[PDB]
Amino acid sequence: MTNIRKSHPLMKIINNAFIDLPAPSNISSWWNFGSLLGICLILQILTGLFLAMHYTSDTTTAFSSVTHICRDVNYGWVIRYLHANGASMFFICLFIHVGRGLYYGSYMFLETWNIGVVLLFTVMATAFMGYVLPWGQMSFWGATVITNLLSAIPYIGTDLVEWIWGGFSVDKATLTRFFAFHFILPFIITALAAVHLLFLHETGSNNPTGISSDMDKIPFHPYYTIKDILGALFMMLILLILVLFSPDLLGDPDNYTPANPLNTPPHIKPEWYFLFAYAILRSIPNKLGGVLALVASILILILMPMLHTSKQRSMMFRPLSQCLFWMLVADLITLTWIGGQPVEHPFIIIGQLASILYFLIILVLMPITSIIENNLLKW
Amino acid sequence: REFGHLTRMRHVITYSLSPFEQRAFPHYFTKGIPNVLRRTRACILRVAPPFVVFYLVYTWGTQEFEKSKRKNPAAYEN
Amino acid sequence: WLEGIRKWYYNAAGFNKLGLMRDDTIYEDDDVKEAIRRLPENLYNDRVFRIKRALDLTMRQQILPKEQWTKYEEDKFYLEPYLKEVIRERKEREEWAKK
Amino acid sequence: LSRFLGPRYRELARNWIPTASMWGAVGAVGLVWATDWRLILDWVPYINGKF
Amino acid sequence: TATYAQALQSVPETQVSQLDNGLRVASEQSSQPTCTVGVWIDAGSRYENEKNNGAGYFVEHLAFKGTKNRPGSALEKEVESMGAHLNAYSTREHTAYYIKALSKDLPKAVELLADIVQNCSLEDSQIEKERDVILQELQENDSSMRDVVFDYLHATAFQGTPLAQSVEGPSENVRKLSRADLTEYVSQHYKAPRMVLAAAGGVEHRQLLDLAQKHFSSLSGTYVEDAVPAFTPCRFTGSEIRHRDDALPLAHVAIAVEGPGWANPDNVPLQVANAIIGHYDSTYGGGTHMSSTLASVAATRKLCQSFQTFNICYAETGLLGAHFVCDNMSIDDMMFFLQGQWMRLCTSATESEVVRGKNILRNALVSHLDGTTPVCEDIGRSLLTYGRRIPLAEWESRIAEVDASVVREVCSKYFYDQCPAVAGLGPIEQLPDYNRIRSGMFWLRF
Amino acid sequence: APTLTARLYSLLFRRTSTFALTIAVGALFFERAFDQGADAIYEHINQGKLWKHIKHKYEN
Ligand code: HEM
Ligand code: HEM
Repeated sequence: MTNIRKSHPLMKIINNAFIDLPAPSNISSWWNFGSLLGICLILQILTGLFLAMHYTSDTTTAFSSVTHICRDVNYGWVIRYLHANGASMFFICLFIHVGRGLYYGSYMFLETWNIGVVLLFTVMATAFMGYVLPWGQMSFWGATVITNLLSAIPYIGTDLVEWIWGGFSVDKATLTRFFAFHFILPFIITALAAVHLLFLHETGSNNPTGISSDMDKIPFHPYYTIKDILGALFMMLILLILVLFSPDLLGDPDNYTPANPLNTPPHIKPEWYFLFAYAILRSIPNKLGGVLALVASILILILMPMLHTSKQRSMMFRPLSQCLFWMLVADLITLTWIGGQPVEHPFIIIGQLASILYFLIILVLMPITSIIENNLLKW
Repeated sequence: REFGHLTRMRHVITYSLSPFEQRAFPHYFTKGIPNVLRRTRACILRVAPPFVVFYLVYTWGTQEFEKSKRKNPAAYEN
Repeated sequence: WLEGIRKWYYNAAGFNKLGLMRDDTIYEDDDVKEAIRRLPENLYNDRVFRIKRALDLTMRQQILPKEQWTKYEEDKFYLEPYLKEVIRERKEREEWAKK
Repeated sequence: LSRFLGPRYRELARNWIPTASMWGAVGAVGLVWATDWRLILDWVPYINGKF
Repeated sequence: TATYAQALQSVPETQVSQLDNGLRVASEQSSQPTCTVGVWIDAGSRYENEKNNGAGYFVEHLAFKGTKNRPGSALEKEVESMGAHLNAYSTREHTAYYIKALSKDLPKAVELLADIVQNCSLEDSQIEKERDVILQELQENDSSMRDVVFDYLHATAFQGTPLAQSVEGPSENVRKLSRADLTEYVSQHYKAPRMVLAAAGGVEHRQLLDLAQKHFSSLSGTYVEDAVPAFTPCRFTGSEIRHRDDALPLAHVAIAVEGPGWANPDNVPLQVANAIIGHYDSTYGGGTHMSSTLASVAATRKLCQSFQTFNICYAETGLLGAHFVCDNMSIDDMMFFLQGQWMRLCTSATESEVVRGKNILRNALVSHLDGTTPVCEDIGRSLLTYGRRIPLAEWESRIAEVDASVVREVCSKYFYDQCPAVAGLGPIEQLPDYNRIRSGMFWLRF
Repeated sequence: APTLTARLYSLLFRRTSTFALTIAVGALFFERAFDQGADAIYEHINQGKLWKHIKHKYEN
């Protein structure tokens, strides 16, 4: 005889992936967010599939269809606001996850990190296309603002922008396309996640110390399953607090006024997750420069493994790098606020300085600080 | 990377009591609280300072924007 | 002067608190892995136990007693000569590859 | 990156430069053909007959 | 303070003279008190048809077993009593008999060689005994995996041509051979114009020429009833012969592409390229640090017990490739690395490795031509194949001409997008299918 | 004497970069040629029906 868990092929894959995977014993709660990201992906897929059963993508019927979901559909409001706030929970977990990777030097797993960057771009595209689907004033005008950024691209420009729009401007074709792309992309994310886990399993999981943990490994199933379940319960606590107690906390009100192409909303701002890139885009006056800066903000992560000059993987034993990292986090918060606020005298200089600081910290300050630390440790 | 052949370790002895024979929350407050204070003391010096700067910036920016909106009496003077 | 700042960093970095030594915290790249496999068995076992104890301490979010912290002077760079030899040999191979 | 600044690597670059140039020519022709880039194609004889 | 050039210039020069019958007498004179005198005959399996295949091996077997002048024991008794060593080697293209002996015994050695070549008894009883012996040795050679694999390589690559035939020949021919056939083989293929008498060591060319005139003059180049054998160019067919015997411990694979003939000037650059590819055996001390990328990888991964590159050349065609013995599960990786090295030499060869290969070839040439046996073998084979003994200085000049560009050009001509011939023996299931091996012969990048 | 196919192999087909150059240029010219020829074939098969044939009678 043999153990079915080991022997059976699908059961073997599941066992190696999740049940008996060798896991570092010291991985902290920061490591729980990846499973929280998977839970968010599953919850978003289910909730959006139940929303899609009641959502029509025609410009005539989209807003009325979301109102039908909220009012007439049984428990439809729960589903709709679960989806809306789950997007925010997803982005919060993604940011904390990438922050953990940066702080603990998890980017040394090159393939996993690059697949994660691809995943981040995919998720952002999914969220942006989804926000347009309710077809509110904010959805329409944010789509118009963001998609018009592609026009800056030299030469191809307007051709690409109109190809995406399906016409001269954002309209019924854009909404239907975005519903289709929004539906399809999360599944592509669900496959990229599997590739991510395969690459990670090749190299294991990094520890908070940053020192190999082959000496101290604990089976995943007894300990980390329960830890992830506790993390999921806490995430449900926060998400359901948003869904029920404060359903409309993270969303702009002006998305409840049906979209009017002839009137701009009082303020046009992206969702909270995208605001940090919006501030960087606004900081640079030239349109193409702004678009390139917005791209580089995410793409600078790819260069992180190359820019690692320290001899220690983690920042746990690197205090100055810790100070720089928390400077970067505060700078990202500042960029979020600047993206929220209008483009006026006080905020403009703040945003320009913040973007300069973000790029400078990632590209210059951190590697030189790591070199200085190496010198201090007699390296 | 199966469990059997992960690494080479020699002459390490580990004793681990079972969950049922041991308390789940041993000295959760008596020892937990002093440990948390130690951890906060070390972390606060590095984590906090950068966020304090943001609060100064947020307060200054909010005040400055309000000052800009307020009327300048000299402009309507004369 | 410089030794004071170097001592400050040694205390600021917590590998002493966990009982580790500086070479224990090095990122295990290929040169470091070759150096580790080149270590004498006594040093290798000492390193493995130190890292295991550090991992266990971090797991429970605890630190070693103050008296048992590593000392800046007492810290010994066991891996530096082997790693230097490994790096030198890699450099020689690269130099032959260049021309 | 200093590893690749030597005479042998220069020789390898010399050996592969013609093939890389041919691959670039393939890419350029493929792009023009796939996108029907009239700016280039209009000069191409007997293809300018289109449009 | 002699230099390699000066030492090459100071090498004793081979002197070639021809008897009226057509025998060519060549000599290299040294101060050594020992000499090697041998007759190299342009006869081999490639000159044999299906019915008489293996006849040359039979004649070589019974060549030293007696002559009309001296019975079977007498010849051995003379050769041993004077302390000489008598040996023969038969190849698909050449047959040789050489005697190692003291310089003072040169006349008796020449007499014995003449008696062996011309007045060979070919007695029937000795014929039967040698038939028994030859069958037993055919059974023995089956054990030698390398010889079996190379015979398979010749069979598949030169299928339908005389070169495919083995030197020993089929067992059926061995049992069916008769004294008439052996006599006919000697008459047709052993001729003065097709023979070279070569000497090395303490041999005076005048003395050798006089002795050859005394003893070898009778031999004639006329063919009875104007029956003259005609040389036939041999087609090279890309093919795969796989004898799968999983019982065998290790797998032998030999892969080759058609190569230059003996006289083709491209032989030198191909030899330099093969030196670049190198040779490896598990006993080799160098292991991982060995310059050859294939050798280093095989040592690091223990891919193969042994791998060697061969440049087998015949008059109009040749087999250029490698032979590697490897585990059942490492054949595919070894093939990948070998073909990768071939394509890398073809496309992106570099000057430093070219210099290393040129020095390796120079040292191999100089070392091989050491001692009376190797020097005499070189003289005879060069006269038969090149029509002349290429001096070491000429070899050095041709090697110096070789550059990375020349190596790339020749390796592209012979190795790139050319259908290979593959022979496999043993646990060869992992050996790639012929389509995959052929695909390995070209790079999509290039 | 090299044949036409042997000349093609040596000049273009041997090195895959020239092989792809042949493929792409032939693709461009074959698109042109085949589209022209098949359009002519269909127009001949339906001569006098297609609007293009009869557009003149009603334009201007
Ligand atoms: C996988 C990650 C996903 C993310 C990050 C995401 C994000 C979003 C966001 C931000 C919205 C707009 C929220 C609002 O109503 O104001 C939305 C709407 C929507 N999403 Fe999701 N979504 C995801 C997956 C899916 C999937 C797989 C489906 C499959 C049908 C789906 C279906 C929908 C539908 C129908 C709407 C419009 C209904 C409504 O406005 O309430 N979503 N999505
Ligand atoms: C839907 C998107 C994503 C999912 C579902 C996901 C899932 C996971 C999971 C389950 C792990 C196992 C470790 C852990 O749980 O923390 C992990 C690890 C990791 N992920 Fe992804 N992730 C996503 C996006 C990203 C992104 C955006 C990045 C970087 C830009 C990234 C980089 C990494 C890295 C570096 C690790 C190594 C963790 C370690 O060192 O143990 N991932 N991810």
